[PDB]
Amino acid sequence: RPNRLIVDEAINEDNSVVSLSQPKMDELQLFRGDTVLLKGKKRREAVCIVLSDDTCSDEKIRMNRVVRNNLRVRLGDVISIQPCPDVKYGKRIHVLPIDDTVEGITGNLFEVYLKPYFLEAYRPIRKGDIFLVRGGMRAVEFKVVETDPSPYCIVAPDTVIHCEGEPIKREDEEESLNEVGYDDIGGCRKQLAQIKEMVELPLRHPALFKAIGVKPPRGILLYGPPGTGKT
Amino acid sequence: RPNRLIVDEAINEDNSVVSLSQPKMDELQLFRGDTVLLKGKKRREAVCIVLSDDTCSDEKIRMNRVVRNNLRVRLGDVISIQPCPDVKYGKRIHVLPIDDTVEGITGNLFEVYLKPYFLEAYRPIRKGDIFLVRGGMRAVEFKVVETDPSPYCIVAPDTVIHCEGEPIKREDEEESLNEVGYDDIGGCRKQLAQIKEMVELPLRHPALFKAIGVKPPRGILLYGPPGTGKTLIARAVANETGAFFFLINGPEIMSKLAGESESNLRKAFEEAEKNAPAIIFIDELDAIAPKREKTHGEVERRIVSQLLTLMDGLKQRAHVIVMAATNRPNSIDPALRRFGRFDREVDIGIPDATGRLEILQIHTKNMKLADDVDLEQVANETHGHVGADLAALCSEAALQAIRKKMDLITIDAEVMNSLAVTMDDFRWALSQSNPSALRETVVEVPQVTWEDIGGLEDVKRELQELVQYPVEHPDKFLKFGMTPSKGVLFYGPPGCGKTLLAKAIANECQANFISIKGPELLTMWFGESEANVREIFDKARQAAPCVLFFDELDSIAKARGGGDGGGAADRVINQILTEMDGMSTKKNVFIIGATNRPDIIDPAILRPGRLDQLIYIPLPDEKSRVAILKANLRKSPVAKDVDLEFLAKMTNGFSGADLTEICQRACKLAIRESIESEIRRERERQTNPSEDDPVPEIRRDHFEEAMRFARRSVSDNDIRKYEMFAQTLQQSRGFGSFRFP
Repeated sequence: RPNRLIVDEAINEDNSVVSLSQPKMDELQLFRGDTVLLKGKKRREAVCIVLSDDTCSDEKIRMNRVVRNNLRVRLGDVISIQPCPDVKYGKRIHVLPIDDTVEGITGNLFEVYLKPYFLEAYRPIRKGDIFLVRGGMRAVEFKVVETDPSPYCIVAPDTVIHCEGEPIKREDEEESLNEVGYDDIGGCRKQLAQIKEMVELPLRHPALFKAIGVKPPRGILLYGPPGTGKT
Repeated sequence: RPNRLIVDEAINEDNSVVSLSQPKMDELQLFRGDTVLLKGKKRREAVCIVLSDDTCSDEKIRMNRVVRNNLRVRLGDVISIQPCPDVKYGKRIHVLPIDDTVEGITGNLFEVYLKPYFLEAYRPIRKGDIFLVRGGMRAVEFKVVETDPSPYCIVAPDTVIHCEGEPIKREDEEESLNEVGYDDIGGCRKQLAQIKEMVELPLRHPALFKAIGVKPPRGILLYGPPGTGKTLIARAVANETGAFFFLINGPEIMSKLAGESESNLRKAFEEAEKNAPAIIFIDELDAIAPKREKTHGEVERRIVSQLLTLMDGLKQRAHVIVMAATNRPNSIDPALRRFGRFDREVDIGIPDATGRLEILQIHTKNMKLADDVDLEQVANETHGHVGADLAALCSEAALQAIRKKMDLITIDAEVMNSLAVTMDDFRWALSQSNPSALRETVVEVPQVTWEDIGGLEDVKRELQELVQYPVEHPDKFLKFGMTPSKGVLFYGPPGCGKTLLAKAIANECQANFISIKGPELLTMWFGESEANVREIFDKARQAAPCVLFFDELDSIAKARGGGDGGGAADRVINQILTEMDGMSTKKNVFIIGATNRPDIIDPAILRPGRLDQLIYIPLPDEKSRVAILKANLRKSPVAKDVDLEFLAKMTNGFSGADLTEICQRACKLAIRESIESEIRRERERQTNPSEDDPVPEIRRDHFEEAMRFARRSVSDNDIRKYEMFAQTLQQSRGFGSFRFP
């Protein structure tokens, strides 16, 4: 099924843009825009803007950690990619910051964070999604609790944003974006790739490794001067 | 009784083939491929196919582990063999897999496992037989529930197999095929044979040993670098002899509280006593009983003393053999190497190319491999691998193949059987593999042969008389009053094949070859670690018959000035002399020294009882040069139009190193031309997107160009010096006119 694409790390840092390989969007009938509704592994649907890049493999879809989290998928998982041209310019979207990422923050969060975000770019939004905004040398994750053309919309320049205190407690299923990820690591791309090749198959497919008769790696020894982020 | 035959290890891995010796094959009118019935130890009959081989001994029958298991017999047991021409081509066969061998696999086993089996080959089948099928890199054993012409049947290609799933839980008295055996061990054929001859008789015939009353081997120390499967060797020996196997892990014992370690050791020895005959394997003995200086604590010394006490009390214990593993003999307390303790010693060491090939076959046995794979090449390239390194390499190749296959896809056995590892995967693993024994001393029979040098017939004769005759005809040396010469000294221009000659003589005698290069002697000299010389000889003695080669004995003399004002004596060469004097001629350890500066060699080494013979290895002659060129180009594709004889004739005065340089330069030119032409072709395709190898072989032009860089590293002055040395040695031989009256 062409709609099935394997998740992979993203190059572009936009938390609403997914990238595909050149022989794919045409095959899937998509363009540099063409908001697409990807399907998650927990009945989670995320609408994001499509893009392209040469380095991306034919069967790989590059997505950032935010989309991965709100889709409840991890690297190497397979997601359904299907065009979503039936997108409406929602007028009022009610969002809410998560309490865990706003402690000690005061001021108009919308102006501080949601204003530079959701502006100068027709970002797609899906109800119940979590989107991260980096500003003021902080990172705040906002949960979209309601959109007027439910469950998905596009934030137009005239679109209205709603929020009134009452920070929402993160649910158990959601994983904090501050949790470490491959995007939080730099300077060891080669070594990180080596470790990934070592451990992904044993960890991502434990039942296969138990049923199969190959020897998994047991002890990996990362060395180097302290402060290189081995932990 | 002719029917009685002694079970023996099999060379062909087929569950329905048993090999017989030619005389006994004809004695019992056993025809090739004829069905034969074997009677087990406990009324366990099995039908197999007779094969013929020369290596098989008359009174022994070569049989694999599957047949042995369904016969309930072990190596060295006696079974009755009878021809069974009265075979029936049974149609309906009911078989069922054992659960523990299919724990994880899914899909129709028959379509993926039993379909290749029983196909294109008539496999005799008997009810109750458990037979192993190796596929999908997972070996699965099936138990024959029943057959139509019970109990004996043949699975003809038109037969029918009925399977109802429901894997059978294995019952008692049936040892699992995954249990280690001699077929699961590779790279230690000599050491495994030594351990077998050590322990089989005490273990297989405990009463015959206690009643008879001789000293059994109570302590065996298998030392060698980690990863050589020493625990595997011990477990296989225990399983094949039927002896109870108790494993003591050094770290596990030392991980317990004080008192708990002593209790655990005592309980292990008591359990071994209870289940005698038994083997107690102490893995990582150095963990328990390191050198007395490395055991600071008092509890550690108490544990070592407790182990010594248990080893000494073994005498009261009956038919209990204790095996221990260590990296080196010096890693453990010397008190453990006394008599009544780990006095027997075996050196597993690094596997050789043949050993590495055996290991690769063992590990790549269930693996489905592509046709392009040649494990011989991998074994050749896997220098410095110990066997755990080879297992890791095979696993890495399998994992890379799994990645390359499943990237586009509780497992499909059909997929795994379809999955195949290619030489590309193995070469990638080789690149990504880090051998654990790269700097371990190499002790192996060299693959060099006299043809690689193809010259110096007199030198061949001298080397034969000095190495081959002592080991091949000890009776002749005893008959006359001659003691074999301890060693010889090669001297001559650099790169003239002294190492080649030493390796060739070692190969001819099938003796181990140890090379001690000049950098090693200089490392001992600079570090003042001349004591290591002992180890070297200890290695050679452990590998006798062995050729101990010192590539540059004059390296230290050169390092001090061809001088520094002192005498020719130095610490390292002094230790070499000391070890040579303390070398028993009964051991067939032959010392060969090589030098380009015979003048500066310490005279003490050129004495009777030492490297007394001096052999001049001159620059290769025309025939030797042709042989050297052929040997260098053996691995290279060379166009037939090149006349290596003409090249040898025109390259007079060249050392073997010079000819190797010419050949390598020709290969360089050929490779450069190949790469340039490939770049040209791909560029032409890019510009003209609208094939054959331009240079499949090294042509004449390549050699002609390489000869323009040809060098003569040995000047006529150096040849003059060496010839003057030889003439000085030969002119003193002025008593040839002597004749009796």
